[PDB]
Amino acid sequence: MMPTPVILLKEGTDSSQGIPQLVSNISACQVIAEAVRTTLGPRGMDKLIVDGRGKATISNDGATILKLLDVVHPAAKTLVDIAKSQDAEVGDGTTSVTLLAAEFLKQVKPYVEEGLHPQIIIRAFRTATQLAVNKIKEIAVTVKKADKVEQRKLLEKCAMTALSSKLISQQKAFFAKMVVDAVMMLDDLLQLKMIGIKKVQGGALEDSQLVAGVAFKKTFSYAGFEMQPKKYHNPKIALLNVELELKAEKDNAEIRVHTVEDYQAIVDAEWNILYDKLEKIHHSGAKVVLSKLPIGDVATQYFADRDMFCAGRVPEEDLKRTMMACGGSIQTSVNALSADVLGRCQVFEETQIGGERYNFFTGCPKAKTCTFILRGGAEQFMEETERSLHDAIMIVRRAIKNDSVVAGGGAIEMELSKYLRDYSRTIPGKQQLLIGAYAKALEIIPRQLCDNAGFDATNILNKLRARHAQGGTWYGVDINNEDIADNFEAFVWEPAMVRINALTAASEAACLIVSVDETIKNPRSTVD
Amino acid sequence: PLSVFGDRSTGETIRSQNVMAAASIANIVKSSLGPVGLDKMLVDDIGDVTITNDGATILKLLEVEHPAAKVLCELADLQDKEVGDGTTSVVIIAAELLKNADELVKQKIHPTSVISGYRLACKEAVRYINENLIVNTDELGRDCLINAAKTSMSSKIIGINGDFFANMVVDAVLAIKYTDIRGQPRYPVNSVNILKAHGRSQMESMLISGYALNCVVGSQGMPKRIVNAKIACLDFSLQKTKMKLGVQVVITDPEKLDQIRQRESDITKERIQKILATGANVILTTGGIDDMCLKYFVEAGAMAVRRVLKRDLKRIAKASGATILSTLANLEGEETFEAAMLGQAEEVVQERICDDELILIKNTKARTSASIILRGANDFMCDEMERSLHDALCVVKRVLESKSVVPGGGAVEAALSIYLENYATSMGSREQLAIAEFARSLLVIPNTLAVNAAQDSTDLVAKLRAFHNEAQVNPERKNLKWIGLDLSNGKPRDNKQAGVFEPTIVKVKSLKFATEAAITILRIDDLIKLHP
Amino acid sequence: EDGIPGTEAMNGCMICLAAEYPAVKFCKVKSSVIGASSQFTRNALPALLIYKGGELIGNFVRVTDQLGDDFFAVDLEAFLQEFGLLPEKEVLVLTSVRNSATCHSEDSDLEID
Amino acid sequence: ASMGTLAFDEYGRPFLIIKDQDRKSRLMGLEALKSHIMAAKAVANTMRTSLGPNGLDKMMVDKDGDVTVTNDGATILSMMDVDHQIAKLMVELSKSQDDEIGDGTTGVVVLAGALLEEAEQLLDRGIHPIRIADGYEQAARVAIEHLDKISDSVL
Amino acid sequence: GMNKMVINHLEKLFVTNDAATILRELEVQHPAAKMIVMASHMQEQEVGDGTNFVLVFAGALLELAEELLRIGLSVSEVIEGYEIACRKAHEILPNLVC
Amino acid sequence: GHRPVLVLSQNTKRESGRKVQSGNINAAKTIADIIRTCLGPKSMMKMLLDPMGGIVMTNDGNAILREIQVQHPAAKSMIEISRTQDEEVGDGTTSVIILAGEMLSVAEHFLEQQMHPTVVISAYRKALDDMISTLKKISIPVDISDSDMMLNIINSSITTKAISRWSSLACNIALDAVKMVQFEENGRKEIDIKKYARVEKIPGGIIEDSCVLRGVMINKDVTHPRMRRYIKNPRIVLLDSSLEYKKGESQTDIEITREEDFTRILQMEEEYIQQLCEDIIQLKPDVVITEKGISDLAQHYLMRANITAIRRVRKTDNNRIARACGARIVSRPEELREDDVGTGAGLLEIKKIGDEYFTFITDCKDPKACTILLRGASKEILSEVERNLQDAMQVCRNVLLDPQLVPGGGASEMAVAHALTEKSKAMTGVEQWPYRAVAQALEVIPRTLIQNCGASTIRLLTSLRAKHTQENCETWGVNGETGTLVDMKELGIWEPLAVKLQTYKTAVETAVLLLRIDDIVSGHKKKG
Ligand SMILES: Nc1ncnc2c1ncn2[C@@H]1O[C@H](COP(=O)(O)OP(=O)(O)O)[C@@H](O)[C@H]1O
Ligand SMILES: Nc1ncnc2c1ncn2[C@@H]1O[C@H](COP(=O)(O)OP(=O)(O)O)[C@@H](O)[C@H]1O
Ligand SMILES: Nc1ncnc2c1ncn2[C@@H]1O[C@H](COP(=O)(O)OP(=O)(O)O)[C@@H](O)[C@H]1O
Ligand SMILES: [Mg+2]
Ligand SMILES: [Mg+2]
Ligand SMILES: [Mg+2]
Ligand SMILES: [Mg+2]
Ligand SMILES: [Mg+2]
Repeated sequence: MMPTPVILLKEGTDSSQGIPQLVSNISACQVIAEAVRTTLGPRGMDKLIVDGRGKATISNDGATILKLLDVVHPAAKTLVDIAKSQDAEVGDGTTSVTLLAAEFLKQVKPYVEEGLHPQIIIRAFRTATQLAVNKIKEIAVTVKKADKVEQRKLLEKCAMTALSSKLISQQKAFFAKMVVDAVMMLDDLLQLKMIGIKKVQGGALEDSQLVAGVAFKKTFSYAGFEMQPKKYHNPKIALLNVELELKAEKDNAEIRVHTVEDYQAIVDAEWNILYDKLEKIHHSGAKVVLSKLPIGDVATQYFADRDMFCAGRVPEEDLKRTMMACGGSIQTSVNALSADVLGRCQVFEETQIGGERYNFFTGCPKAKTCTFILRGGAEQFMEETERSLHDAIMIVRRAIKNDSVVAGGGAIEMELSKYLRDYSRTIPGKQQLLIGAYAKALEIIPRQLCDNAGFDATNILNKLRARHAQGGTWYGVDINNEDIADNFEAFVWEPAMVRINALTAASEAACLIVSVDETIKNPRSTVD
Repeated sequence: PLSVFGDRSTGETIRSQNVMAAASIANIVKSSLGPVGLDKMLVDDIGDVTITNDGATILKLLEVEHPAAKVLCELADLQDKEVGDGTTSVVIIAAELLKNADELVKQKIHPTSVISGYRLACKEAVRYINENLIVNTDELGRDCLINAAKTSMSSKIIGINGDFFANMVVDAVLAIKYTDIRGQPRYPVNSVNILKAHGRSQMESMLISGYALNCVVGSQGMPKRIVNAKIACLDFSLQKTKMKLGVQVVITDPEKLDQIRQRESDITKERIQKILATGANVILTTGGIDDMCLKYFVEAGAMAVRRVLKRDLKRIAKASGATILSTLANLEGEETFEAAMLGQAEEVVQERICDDELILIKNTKARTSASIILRGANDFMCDEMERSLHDALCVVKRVLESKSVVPGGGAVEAALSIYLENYATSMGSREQLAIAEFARSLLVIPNTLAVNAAQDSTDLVAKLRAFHNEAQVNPERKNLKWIGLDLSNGKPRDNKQAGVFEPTIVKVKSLKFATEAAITILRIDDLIKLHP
Repeated sequence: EDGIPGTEAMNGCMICLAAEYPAVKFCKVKSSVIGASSQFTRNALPALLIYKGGELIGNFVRVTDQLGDDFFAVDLEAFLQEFGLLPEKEVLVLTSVRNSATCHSEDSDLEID
Repeated sequence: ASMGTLAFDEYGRPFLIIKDQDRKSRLMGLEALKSHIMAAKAVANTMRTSLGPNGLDKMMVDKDGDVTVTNDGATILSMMDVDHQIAKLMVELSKSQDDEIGDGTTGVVVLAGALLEEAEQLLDRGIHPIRIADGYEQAARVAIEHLDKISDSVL
Repeated sequence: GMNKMVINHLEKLFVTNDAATILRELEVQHPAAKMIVMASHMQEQEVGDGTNFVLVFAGALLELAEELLRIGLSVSEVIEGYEIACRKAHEILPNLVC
Repeated sequence: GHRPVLVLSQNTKRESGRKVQSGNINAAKTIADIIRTCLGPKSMMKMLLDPMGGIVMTNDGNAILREIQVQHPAAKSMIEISRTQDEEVGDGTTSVIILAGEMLSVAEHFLEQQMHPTVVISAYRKALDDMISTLKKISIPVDISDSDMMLNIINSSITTKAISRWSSLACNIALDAVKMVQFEENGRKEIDIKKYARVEKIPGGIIEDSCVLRGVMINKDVTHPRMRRYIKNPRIVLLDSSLEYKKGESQTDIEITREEDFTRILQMEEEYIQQLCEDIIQLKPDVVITEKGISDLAQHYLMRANITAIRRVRKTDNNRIARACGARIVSRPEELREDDVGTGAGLLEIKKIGDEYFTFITDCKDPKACTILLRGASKEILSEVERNLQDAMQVCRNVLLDPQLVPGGGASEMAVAHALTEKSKAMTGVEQWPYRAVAQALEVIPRTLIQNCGASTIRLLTSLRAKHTQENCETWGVNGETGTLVDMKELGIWEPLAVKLQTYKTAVETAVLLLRIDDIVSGHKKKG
């Protein structure tokens, strides 16, 4: 290197190129995978990460852990990106994607060190990924019966499998039944915002309930609210977006009078406007009034005098869920409060839930929405419960789209590894080594399951390989018995799209990491 | 809870840290392996420049902090001390062994099983090398030594001039041959004095049929050339006599002072007179000579050299048949010098070498000696020449002492990999994996050789492995054990016919040392770093 | 420190002395690096500090007062000699060929027997 | 056993993965679980003196110097200025017990500390913490059923 | 060709093998290299492809111009020869259409 | 404090790859470009400012390069090459640097492609052997007994230096000095310009008064004014031992008890001095020269015999006087012999030059040492004149030892380049390209001569190449003063074969040495 009086790039520009930089990239990906390695399987663990402000997040979800890490390595960020992509598209398997991508890179690292051209590795990865995806689609088990009982069993089994790695795994059957019940009530779009999730401190996990309707927390009641009845046996619900209180008619409105009679008339006119709105609401027959806008004390006392329930400043999502549960319409004007725009529910009640009051709308027969009320001992407990339930809900939605399943516990990946090895045995030999490395890297998940569970991974992997070679597609890892078993008959079921997307994303990330030969870092600007 | 003033790393963290340190040390020198390797140029903090290809020199000059890296550096130094060649190969092999062993350990394979498998693999590799891959040099003649020197000097600054330097090295080694007790010939290398002087090209380096002294005559009045030299070697200074600490001169009668002062130099005058009267022409001493004694030698017409190095004086005395004298005292209590203490040489000349002069003692009798004067473009190139020349001398000495050689170019590594991969299936269940990993790690040498030449390492190593597998399986294809790598053309080649040889001791010692270092590093699973 | 008169003359003198006295370990360091007091930097900056065995044997400060600004290597050599701190000059070969060997083991030609 | 990992690459090039990775600590494996058990045990042993009719009070001072003398476990844990995350978990456990029931906010912390203390010696014998949690859940189910069995109804 | 991870001054990561994008994200400071980057960006704007061709051709032309200057030619002669050869190339190119 | 885990030291810097090779090659090119313009009869001088305050005004390559401090180790290697060339043959210092730079440039051309450096090195070594063969083929012999041809050779050596204006005087001085310092003893011939043939520069006077003395001149004066300052045919005695009473080696304390012992001791000191002086006088000399002090009493006793004494003479000066006047230095005066007396010096005279006394012994018959008395404008002018005279004497010694002669003015470069180009046509390998490139790299010398002369480089070089393609044009070069082609057997510019051989060998081996490096490690402690 020479000083070069006038330099090409500005000072501080760091450049790394060649084999060493790609080996460094592979090592960084290995570090990122190790950061979430232990959180896989029914014997997985949780990680606690404290941010700068001091708040801690406790999670078993791989995507959450990777997001919470402030990863700045350009090559290591690809694993976080593919974890986010897997979470977005599928919702489950965010640890397997990172493990598989890092294992691919680790397996091809020795060939990188010896000078193999990266294009050959990328082509081999693409070929192996295409073959594996086709094999998954071919061998995935589906039932062409459309039986309600069988579909319910399949959804429940998939939900339990998705849930049997979290802190709520002890109540996995109960929570899976709740999740399948909740998802099956969504109509056709399976919108996540139609499944409310409320976390209330206190109570056991088994105390959590699914409301066949809508439930939301009390919203800053005014004076005279306690004088209102708190239970109705067939209420008509007025869903409104209206501010019911005395206020200026308009922000730019100005009143000019030159007579005390006109002054009194104006005051009485304001009162009459408010009372006309209240009377229009009351005459509609509704007994419960909900508003997206504040409801004043005057309106609250007016409704109390009429034995009616009022609740202002209700969040918009809660109003939408109430509309979907009851069957009304959110009205910005009370001038036409016909029976078609009033919601109906069998029972409305305000009850106590762990030092917090909640409004309950139950008995809805045509409801297209739900509301989980999660109980726990701490904020992070309920947050992780919500994350696990979200994973289960996404899995159940995907299975609703298509009921194609493959046995879990590494059985599908052992079958894929055997198939890929058999294919690689019949090709020239430059691609054979790389496809064999791909097949070997496919064995990371069962090995990681055995390592997390505390077994001897080598013997279990040998038994699995021998079983798959001699026949038997769905033999995986039996965690409880420290052995191998037919995971399809053990109901360790996963949607095929989970593994398909996992393989696709891991292969794409590995190819992108391999394809890079030079990293250039410009000096930071505005460090402040 | 421990309350220890220091840092503690345990388990996978420290294992990966040790493997990273060893791999970094290996990767430092991996670019300097094989005939297509290239030298490195190191700069000190004071601006001193060293250009070298030797692994031991690089690892010694480097300042290293990690204990495992220090272990690897000391391994390179030990390999240099006990063999003299294969310093880069042993480090690379040890690091690869450690990396593969750690990869096995990460798979819940116990480190003790890996160590046992490594020991078994090393023992079987040594046995297989000794029983199948060795070539006796008796049927090869002098050409075997030339080929070994050529192979050693490849990748060095003197590689292209190997046709000349190999002959020089072989002649120098053969000139110092002697047989000790039990009738076993011995080749005391490091008895060949190597002088470095910038100037003319490499091809004009001289091999002296005698000894070369980095010294000049004491006085300009002495002759610079003596034909029939009678060398007298002394281990004492020739200066004005001074009494010891326990002796004091006290004068009471003034008339004695002049006699005292006269005798004070007459003693040395008489000693020099005896030494010259025995007939000596050349006088070499480890001590100093002052002006008066220099003038005595000048008047005598004799050559006198002062401050001669002790090792140089011993070599000259034994080559010429002289005896080192630390005093002119006999068993009769007198002061005598005998002609039987004089060495002889056919000529002693002070010749000029690039605006500087050195003394050549040509054709010493009763013993043949050898010295080499290396000519180069500058000091750094001469230093690299000296290092490469020492490597070649050590290789030739090993070949001559133990008359077995092995093919080079990675043939031994490929054969061992195939054989150990076959053999692992007959031992244990997890030491099987350890032996397989040992065999796989042995392939790092041909892989690095091929990589350094920008050749297709994968395809060449696959072809080499196929050739050696055919040699081991087929019974009449035993001639394929010599198939190595031809880095010039990037093709497999019968290295035994091509003349690419190595001493068996290099491979055996490298394997043993690398295995021991890998076992030592693998033995660690916890590090406590006490705060200073 | 940079810019103060007498520093470059001292550097030249040290270069010459190191040429003539290989044993001595002439070195220089900025006052900022050693963290000297601002008063010392402003008033007593050009100073020659002599050490021997970890203890001070030379305490020369403001050497320009007794050396000037045009002092040569001869002036510094004499000035150090007259306090008897500079080791005595040893005659040595100006330049020659190099050997670079130091004993070791088995470095012994031996008579055949 | 902290600071995470540091290798700086096997080629000498910089190796930076996580922002401010040299200023971030990390505990892993059984050591982190031991530290958590130690912190929870300390909190539980502090609280266990305020149990029963003969239990004693804690005099608590906030950052403004105001003095609160109380026996309520939830109040003590809420006003206690902790930094350890497991201590915050115990505080939240007391708060949740106070929210759901309103009494017994001290028994929950002592019980959790005792459970973790037993889990420590269970872990020392080589049992997966998930197995310990599963056994604890099974025993909790048994105890809850027994409590239902031995209960009495009041008017 | 191989992709390059380029992080600009705003910590934004670019993974691409497009020459124009790489030059845009790089903070080139030398005025002559800035001029060559301007030529590459102009080629990108006019056609949409061939930026790497522009860059490598300009580099080769300038290297050989340095060689010609070293062997004894003047700047004017080199420029005139380059212009003549460019006109010859633009004349030849229509005949190369397949 | 904070402890970062490291393998190597913090201050250890490592770089490798194409960057290292390019940096080395550009460093060598920059070193060559520094002194590119100091070659040829029309070279321009440079002012070098010493770190010690001195000024060096020279166009010699070695001085310019040694006065420059550099950080890049390749530049240090190039400077070491310059010093080696200066020490070996004493000429061609500027040419070797330019040749090495050009060879490294043409090597970089190949290293930019996918050619390994070892192939380039092997081609370079083959080319070097062929250059040596061609140079030995095209050389011509010289008659050392012909004084005119030797003077012409020295002139062509010094036509490129500032002393070329006084060409005849400088050539005669150099030839006479080299001839008379030439010695033969014990069958071993020697020249030894370094020890004898001392150059003494006395600023002032005119340079036309500079001459080589038939003897030795020293800057000394008689020890006492009564000494004779002009002796016709002196007999000179040289000593090292002091002529004064000195302490013995052993501790020799006296113990005086009688009264007269003190005066007796002083009297015996005087008597010892008198005895030494009488021993000196017994040989009947005229001049006594001592490397050490002479006592005042010794001066008196020497005066009683009318003997001039000079003391405190340097050892080298005393050896030079011994060689000039044919004396032998004697340590103990009592061991003086007749053959140790220096007879042969035909005049000794102490004369005053400026404000200083100088001792002249300048009429010796057959002296083997000489003093070259240089008088000139100032100190720097005389230093440059001394450097030029050193170059001339080195060239004269090279011709005397090796009577081979080679055409100059770039003719030899073109002849060797053409021969190598013709030879390369019958190899048909991959090494032919580097072979031809390094063959044509020799043309940088005629090109540099043309550039310095100010002529057209391209046209003249093309014409010279075309001429050298003919059948007998090996002696056709360029006139460095007129910028025209000319036959060197007519111009008369010839150089020793030893200088050319050393230049080519050193340049090729410098290129080979710098082509073997791809990794640089710096900053580590010396560790010793
Ligand atoms: N009951 C079970 N037995 C064996 N393996 C299981 C079981 N339940 C889940 N697994 C396996 O655990 C792996 C990881 O699942 P999990 O940790 O829930 O989500 P993620 O895939 O995001 O890590 C899956 O590949 C699945 O095959
Ligand atoms: N002419 C050659 N052809 C092929 N291979 C060679 C040749 N010479 C040496 N080798 C191989 O190159 C390898 C590296 O040798 P080198 O690194 O120079 O020695 P060291 O390991 O002592 O530094 C040796 O194992 C040898 O087998
Ligand atoms: N009158 C001349 N005409 C042409 N070339 C000349 C003449 N005199 C000398 N030269 C050339 O100049 C070169 C000497 O240049 P010089 O300054 O001495 O450089 P260096 O010190 O490296 O020899 C020689 O190679 C010679 O061929
Ligand atoms: Mg999951
Ligand atoms: Mg070697
Ligand atoms: Mg209580
Ligand atoms: Mg394009
Ligand atoms: Mg010259």
